[PDB]
Amino acid sequence: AGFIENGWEGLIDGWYGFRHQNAQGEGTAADYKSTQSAIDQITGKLNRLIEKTNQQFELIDNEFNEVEKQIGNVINWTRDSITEVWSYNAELLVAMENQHTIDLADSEMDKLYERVKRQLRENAEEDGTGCFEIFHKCDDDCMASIRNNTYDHSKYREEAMQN
Amino acid sequence: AGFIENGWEGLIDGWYGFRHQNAQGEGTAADYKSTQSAIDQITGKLNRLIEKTNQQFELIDNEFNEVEKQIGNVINWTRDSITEVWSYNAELLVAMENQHTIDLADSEMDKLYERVKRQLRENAEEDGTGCFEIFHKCDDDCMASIRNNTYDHSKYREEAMQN
Amino acid sequence: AGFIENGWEGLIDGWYGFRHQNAQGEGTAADYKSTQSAIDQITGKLNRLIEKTNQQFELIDNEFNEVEKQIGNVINWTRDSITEVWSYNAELLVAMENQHTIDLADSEMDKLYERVKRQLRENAEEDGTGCFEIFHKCDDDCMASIRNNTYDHSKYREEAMQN
Amino acid sequence: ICLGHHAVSNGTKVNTLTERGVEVVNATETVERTNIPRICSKGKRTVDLGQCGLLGTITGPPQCDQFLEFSADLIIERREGSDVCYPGKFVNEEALRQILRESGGIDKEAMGFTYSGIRTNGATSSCRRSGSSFYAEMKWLLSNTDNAAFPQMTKSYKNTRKSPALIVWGIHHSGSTAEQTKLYGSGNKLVTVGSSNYQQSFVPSPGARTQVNGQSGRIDFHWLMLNPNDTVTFSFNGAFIAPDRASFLRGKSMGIQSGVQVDANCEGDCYHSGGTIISNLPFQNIDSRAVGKCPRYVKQRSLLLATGMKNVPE
Amino acid sequence: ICLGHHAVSNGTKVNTLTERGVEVVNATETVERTNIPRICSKGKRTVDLGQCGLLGTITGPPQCDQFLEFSADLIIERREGSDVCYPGKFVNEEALRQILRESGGIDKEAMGFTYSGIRTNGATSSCRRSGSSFYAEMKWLLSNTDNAAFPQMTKSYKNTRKSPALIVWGIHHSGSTAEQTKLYGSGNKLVTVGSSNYQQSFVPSPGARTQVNGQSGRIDFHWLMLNPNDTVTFSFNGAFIAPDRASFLRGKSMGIQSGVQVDANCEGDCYHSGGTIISNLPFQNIDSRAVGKCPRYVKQRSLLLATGMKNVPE
Amino acid sequence: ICLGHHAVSNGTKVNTLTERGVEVVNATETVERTNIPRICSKGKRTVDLGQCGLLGTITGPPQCDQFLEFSADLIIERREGSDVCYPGKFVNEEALRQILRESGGIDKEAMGFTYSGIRTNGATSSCRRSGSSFYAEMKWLLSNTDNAAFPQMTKSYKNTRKSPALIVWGIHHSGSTAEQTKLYGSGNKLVTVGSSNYQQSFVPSPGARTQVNGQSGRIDFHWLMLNPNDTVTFSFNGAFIAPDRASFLRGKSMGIQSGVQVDANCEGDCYHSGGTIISNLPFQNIDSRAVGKCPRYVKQRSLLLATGMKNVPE
Ligand SMILES: *[C@@H]1O[C@H](CO)[C@@H](O)[C@H](O)[C@H]1NC(C)=O
Ligand SMILES: *[C@@H]1O[C@H](CO)[C@@H](O)[C@H](O)[C@H]1NC(C)=O
Ligand SMILES: *[C@@H]1O[C@H](CO)[C@@H](O)[C@H](O)[C@H]1NC(C)=O
Ligand SMILES: *[C@@H]1O[C@H](CO)[C@@H](O)[C@H](O)[C@H]1NC(C)=O
Ligand SMILES: *[C@@H]1O[C@H](CO)[C@@H](O)[C@H](O)[C@H]1NC(C)=O
Ligand SMILES: *[C@@H]1O[C@H](CO)[C@@H](O)[C@H](O)[C@H]1NC(C)=O
Ligand SMILES: *[C@@H]1O[C@H](CO)[C@@H](O)[C@H](O)[C@H]1NC(C)=O
Ligand SMILES: *[C@@H]1O[C@H](CO)[C@@H](O)[C@H](O)[C@H]1NC(C)=O
Ligand SMILES: *[C@@H]1O[C@H](CO)[C@@H](O)[C@H](O)[C@H]1NC(C)=O
Repeated sequence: AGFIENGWEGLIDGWYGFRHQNAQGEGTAADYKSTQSAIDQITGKLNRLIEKTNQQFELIDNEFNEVEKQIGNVINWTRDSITEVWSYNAELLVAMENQHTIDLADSEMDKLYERVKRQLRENAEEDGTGCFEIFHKCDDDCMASIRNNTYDHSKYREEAMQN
Repeated sequence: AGFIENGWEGLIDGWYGFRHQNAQGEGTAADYKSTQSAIDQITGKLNRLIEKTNQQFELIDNEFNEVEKQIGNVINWTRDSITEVWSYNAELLVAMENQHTIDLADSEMDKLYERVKRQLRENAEEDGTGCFEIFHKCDDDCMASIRNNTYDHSKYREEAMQN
Repeated sequence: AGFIENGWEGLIDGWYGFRHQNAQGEGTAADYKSTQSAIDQITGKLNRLIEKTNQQFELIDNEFNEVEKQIGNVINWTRDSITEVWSYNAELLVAMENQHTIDLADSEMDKLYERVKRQLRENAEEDGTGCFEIFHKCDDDCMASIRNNTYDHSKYREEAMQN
Repeated sequence: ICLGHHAVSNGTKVNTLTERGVEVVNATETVERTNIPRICSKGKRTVDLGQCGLLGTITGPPQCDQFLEFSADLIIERREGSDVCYPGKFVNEEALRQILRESGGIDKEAMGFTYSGIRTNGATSSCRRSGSSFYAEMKWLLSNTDNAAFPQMTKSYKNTRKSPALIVWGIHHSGSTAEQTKLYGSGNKLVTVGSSNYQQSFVPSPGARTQVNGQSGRIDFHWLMLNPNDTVTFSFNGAFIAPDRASFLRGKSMGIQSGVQVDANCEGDCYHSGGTIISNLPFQNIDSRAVGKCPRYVKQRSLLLATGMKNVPE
Repeated sequence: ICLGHHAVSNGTKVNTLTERGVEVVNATETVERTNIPRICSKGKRTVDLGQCGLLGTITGPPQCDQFLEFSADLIIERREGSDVCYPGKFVNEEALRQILRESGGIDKEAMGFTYSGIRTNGATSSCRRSGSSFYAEMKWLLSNTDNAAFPQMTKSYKNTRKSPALIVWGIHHSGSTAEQTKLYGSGNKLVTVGSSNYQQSFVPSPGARTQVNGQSGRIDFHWLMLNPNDTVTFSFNGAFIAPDRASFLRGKSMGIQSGVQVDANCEGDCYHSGGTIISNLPFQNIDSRAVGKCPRYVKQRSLLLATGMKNVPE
Repeated sequence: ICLGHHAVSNGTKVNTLTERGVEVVNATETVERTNIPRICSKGKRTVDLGQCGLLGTITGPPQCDQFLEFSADLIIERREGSDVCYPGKFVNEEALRQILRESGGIDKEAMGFTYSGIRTNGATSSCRRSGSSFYAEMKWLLSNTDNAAFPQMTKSYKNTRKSPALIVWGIHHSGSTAEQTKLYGSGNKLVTVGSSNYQQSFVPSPGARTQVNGQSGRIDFHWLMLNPNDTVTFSFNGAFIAPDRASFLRGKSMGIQSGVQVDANCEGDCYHSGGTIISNLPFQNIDSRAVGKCPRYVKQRSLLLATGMKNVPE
C-alpha cells in the first residue's frame, strides 16, 4: 500500500488481484494464494487472541456487607493496580498486533509484486506504480498463464526484447 | 543502513537526501517526503508513549506511624510484585519500540531507494552501494527533476541504452 | 524462506550458503557474514532474555501453620493475579520474540540475495527460485570471487551481454 | 498487467504503535460490553439463599430452615438475606462467608451434648415459627427455674471425621445486668473454648442496645475449624448459646452476590451483581469485581483489533 | 546520483530486543528522576496539619483547635503532629486515618447529650489552654463530688442526616485501681456501644504506665460509622469519655505525608514525602510509595527511547 | 549460482503471534521445571530449626535450648518444630514469625527484673530438662507458699540500645478458677503492658481445655517492639509469665519452610518446600510460593523460544 496509489473497490473476490489491459479487453481477477495466506495468518492471530483463561477468582470483597476499611482499602488498591496492568497490556497488545497486521498485509502485497516480477524476467518493464509494461502482445490466455504462474519467459523473449 | 556504508554528517537538512555528481558540479539535498513520514511515525509513537494515567492511588501505608507488621508485609509484597511487573513492561516496551523504530527508518530508506530505482527504469544502473550509475549526461536540472519525481524515463531512453 | 522452495539439509557449515553448478563441477559453501550476523542478533536476544531478577521476595504465607482465612484469601487472590500477569507476559513475549526471530532470519536471507544480485549487475539473470542465471562461463575461481565479493562486473560485461 | 489490493468505501479506524486512527478494512472488538441481566446457571446445582443469610445456614434462623444442609456448585447471596433472627453479629464475618461460598454445601452432624440440672429450651419472639422459637442449630442455655447459680460445666466434642468441622457457639449479652442475673445468675460469667489451634477468651457484657427486631439484647456468634481427631472443649458458667450440630464442608462451589433473576437457559462462568458475562473476548469493561472464569477487566471501553489490510480508498 | 541518510558525530546508545548499546541519532528519556522538593498545591484547598494529628481533628487536642471543621482537597500530615494531648491511642488507627484522608474535611454536629447527677468537666494538665483543659470534642465523665457510685446510664444518638457519621468515644485507664475508684467508684465498670453494624465490648484496665507527657494514665479512643436513620447507644457505668459532637465527611480529598514546604506556584498530582513529581513521562524512579496520579514506578534508573535512525558514522 | 539456507530433518515446533506450531531449526526452553530436592546453602550461615519452633527461640522451650541466640543468613523451619513446651499459643503468630525470619538471628539481653515477696521458679512436667523445668527465657510468677494474695507489682525496662527490642510476656490460664486461686490467689487479676506505641489489656480466663501434652492449662504469649530509649512497663497482680531477657535483631536473613535435606555443595537463591530452584531461565513452573531471588512463576509447563531460522525440509 505504498507505491500503489489506492485500492480497488471493485475487487470483491479477494484481497489481492490482477487487473489487466491488453488488445482483447479488460479484466480483473483475484490471487487465491496470497489472500489465503494473509487471512490464514490474521485468522491464526485472532484464534491466538480470542482466549479466555481457565483460572477462577473467588469473591474477595462484599457488596452487601462492606468488609473492614483497612483490608478493603488494600483490596481496592491491589485490584486497581492489576486493572492498570491489564489496561496497559491490552492497549499495547492491540497496538502492536495492528501494526504487525498492517505491515504483514503490506509484506504480502510486496511479495506478490516481487514474484510477478520474477515470472516476467526481461519480457516486460516496470512503471513504478505497481504495473508491468509488458513488451509483447500478451493474449488473455497469456495473462491467464501469468496468473496461473505458467508464463514461459523464453518463448516470448526476443519478441519482447527488441521493442 | 545496510549496503549504504555510512551516513552523511554534512546532511543537516533532513534525515534522507540526494548527493549527486555530474558534469556541472557537486550537490546535496534533502527529501522532505520520506523524512517527514519517518518523523511523523516516530512523533506519533512518542505521543502514544508520553502518557500519564488518570487513575489515582491513595496512601495505603504510613511513613510516620508504621502499620501492623503482617498487613505491612502483605502491602510491601504486593507493591514489590507490581514494581517488578512495571519494570519488566518498561524494559520490554522500550526495547521493542527501539527495534521497530530502527527497522522503520531502515524501511523508509529502502523504500526511497526503491522508488528512485522506479523512476530510472533502464536509463541508469545500480552499483550496489546505494548509487545510480546514470547512463546519460544528466544536467543539474535533470537531477532536480529526479528529486522532484518528474524524470521522463523515455525522453532519455535510447541515449542511455546504447552506452 | 519464501520463493526458495526448501532448505539444504547438506549445508552443515552455516545457516546460509552458495550452491554453484558450472562447467568445472559441483560445490557448496557457507557465507560467514550473514550467518554470523543472524546468530549474533539471536544470541544477543537470548542474552537479553536469560535474565533472573535480583529482587528478593519474602515468605508471606505459612505452609505449616495456616494464616488467618481472610488475609490468606487476599494473599492467594493477589498471588493468582500476579501469576496470571506473568503467564500472559511470558506467552506474548515468547510469541513475539519467535515472530521477530523468523522474520529476522528471512530478512537476512533476502538481504544476502539482494547483495548477490548487486554484485552481478547485467552479467547474470534471475530465475525466480533464488538462483542466478549467469550469462558467461564463470570458473570456480570466478564463483569464488562471487562468494568473496570481488567479482568485477565490467570485465565480464560484454561477454554476458550478447547472450 | 497491473497489481493491486482490495478496498472498501467506509473502513474501520484502529490504533497502532505509530499512529492513532489508521483506517483498515475489517476489525473486531476485544473488549466485552454486552451483559446478560440474569444469573446463567445452566447445568449447575444452584442455591438461591434469598431471605436466608449465608452464615444463618450454620445457626439456623427461620428463614434458613430450608438451607441447613444445602448442596450446590453455585451459591447466590441476596441483599434481603439475614444471618440472624435474634439481633446478633458474627465474629470474622467475611472469613466464614468466604469459607462457606466455596464449601459445596454443608453437612450437619449431631455433636452429642447432654445436660443435667439446666433447662435448655430458651426462645424469643423475634425467632418466630409456630410460636416463640430459637436457632434450629443452637441451644440457649439458661437456669433451672429462674434466678439461680449456673453450674460451671465443661463439654467436649471430638471431630470423628476426616474433614475439619465448623463449630459455632454464642455469647449472649442481655439488655441489662439484672436480666443477665435473671437468665443465668449473679457473678462474673466466663466461656472458655479450647482445642489445639484455638485459645479464647469470652465473658459477657450486659447493656442497653438499640431495639433491632424489637429486642435490646445481642448474641455474638463465634466459630472455629476443628481438625480431624482433635477435640474442642467449652468451660462455661452462664450466658452460653451451645451448638447442637456441627458443620462439615461437602466440596467446592462458587459464591456470588447478585440482584438479578436465575436463568437455566444460558450458561456462564463469569458472574457479577448485574448478571453474567458470556464472552470469548479476552477483556471486559462491565464490572471489575466479576468473579469466576472472567475476561480480564480493563478501563478502555473499546479496543478495535485490525483483522484486515489498511484501507486506501480512491 | 547517490542516496544516503544523515548521521551525527556522537550518538545516543539505546537498548533493543537483539542488542544492548545500539547507537542512534536522537533519543529521549522515559524514566523520570527530577523531583521538586516542595508540595505543589496550586489551585487546591490545602490543609497543612503541622503539629496537629489527623485523628486529633476528631477529638480536638489544643494543637488541633483550628482543625475541628477543616475543609480541603489535599491533606498534608507532618511527623511533628500528635493526635492526643492526654497520652492515648486510637483503635484501628490507619483505618480512620485512611477514612479522613479522602474525606474532603469534616463537619461537626452537636450530638445532644445531657447528663443528670454527674459532673462533666474533667480536665488534665497535659491538655493546656487557658489552664487545665481537655479534648474540645469530648467530655470526661466523672462522679459528683468524689468517690461515689457512677449511675449506670445509657444515651442514644440517631443519625439524622443522609451521610454516615463518625462516632468517637473514649475508655479511660487510670494510673491505678484506687484512682479509678477515686474518679468513678469501686466495682467492675463496663461500656457498651451498640448499633446495627456494631457490637462491643468495653471495660477499663487500671495500671501503671510509663510517664508520657508527665502522665501515667491512658485513654483508648474508639470509633464507628453510624448509618443514616440508625441509632448508636452507650450503656456505661464509669470510666467514659463521652462524645460531644459527631463528624460528617464533606466529600473527597487526598492525604499525603511529607516533610517539605508548601508551594502554590507549581501544580502537581503526584506526591511523595520528598516533594512533588511533575512529569509527563510514563515511568519514574523517585519513590515507589508515591500517591495520586503518578507515573508507574520502575526500578531502572534510565530507559532511553530511540527517537531517531541508527547512527552510522564514517 | 544458487542461494539457499540450511535445514534439519526434525525441527522444533514453537508458537508465534500468527501461528501455533511453526517448526524451526533450534529452540531453547524458557520455563524451568528441574528441581533440586535439597536446600542449597553453600556459603550461607544456615540454622535448621528442626524440632525447635521459630517463636520458641524467644521463649526457650527445651527443644530450643540451642537456638536462644542463633545467627544465620538462612532460616529453615521444619514441620516437626514446636514453639511451646507447656501448651500455649502466640498472639500475632505470623507477624512475629515474619519478623524473626529476616532478623539475621537474635541477641538476648538480661532485662534486670528483681522480685520481693514472691517465689519465681514455677515449673511443669511438660517442660522436661533435668526434671520439671520451664521456659529458659521466662519466669512463671507465683505466690509465696501457696494460696495467698499476689502483691500488685509494676516493673519497667528501658531499651538502652540503638535497635528495637522484642518483649515477650505470658498470661497463664489455669485448668480451673480454683487452680488460679491456688497459684495466684482469689480476686480479679489484671496485667497491664504500657509504652509509647502500646496500650493493652490483659486479664486471665480460667477453664478446662483439652489435654495437650497431658496438660489442661494454657499460656498466651504476647510481644511488642520497644523503641530505643523508650520504656516498657508491666502492672500485674497475678497470672504472669514475666520475661527474663529481651531479644535484639542481628541483621538480615531469609526464612523458608522445607522438608528436604540441607546441602552445602550447591548454591541457590530460590527456595521452596521441595528444594532449591537453580536456574537462569526467567520463568519457572515448580512452585508459585517460591521465595528468594526466583524466576517469575507461570502456569505454562513449557514455552519454547525459537533460537534459529524456520525449518523448511525437502
Ligand atoms: C472499594 O471500591 C468500591 C467501589 O467499587 C467501594 O464501594 C468500596 O467502598 C471501596 N472500599 C473501601 C474500603 O472504601
Ligand atoms: C516496607 O518497606 C518500607 C521501605 O520502603 C519499610 O520502611 C517498611 O518497614 C516495610 N514494611 C514492613 C512491614 O516492614
Ligand atoms: C491458598 O492456596 C494454598 C494452595 O497453594 C492453600 O493450601 C491455602 O489453603 C489457600 N489459602 C486459603 C486461605 O485457603
Ligand atoms: C470481519 O470481522 C468480523 C469480526 O467477527 C467477522 O465476523 C467478519 O466475518 C469479518 N469479515 C470479513 C469480510 O473479513
Ligand atoms: C484418628 O483416630 C482413630 C482412632 O483414635 C485412628 O484409628 C485413626 O487412624 C486416626 N486418624 C488420623 C488421621 O490421625
Ligand atoms: C531529540 O529528542 C528530544 C527529546 O525531547 C527533543 O526535545 C529534540 O527536539 C529532538 N531533536 C531532534 C533533532 O530530533
Ligand atoms: C429517615 O427517616 C425519616 C423519618 O423517620 C424518613 O422521613 C426518611 O425517609 C428516612 N430516610 C431513609 C433513607 O430511610
Ligand atoms: C541450540 O540451542 C541450545 C539451547 O541451549 C544450545 O545449547 C545449542 O548450542 C544450540 N545449537 C545450535 C546448533 O544452535
Ligand atoms: C538516648 O538516651 C541517652 C541518655 O538518656 C542519650 O545520651 C542519647 O542521645 C539518646 N538517644 C536517642 C536516639 O534519643
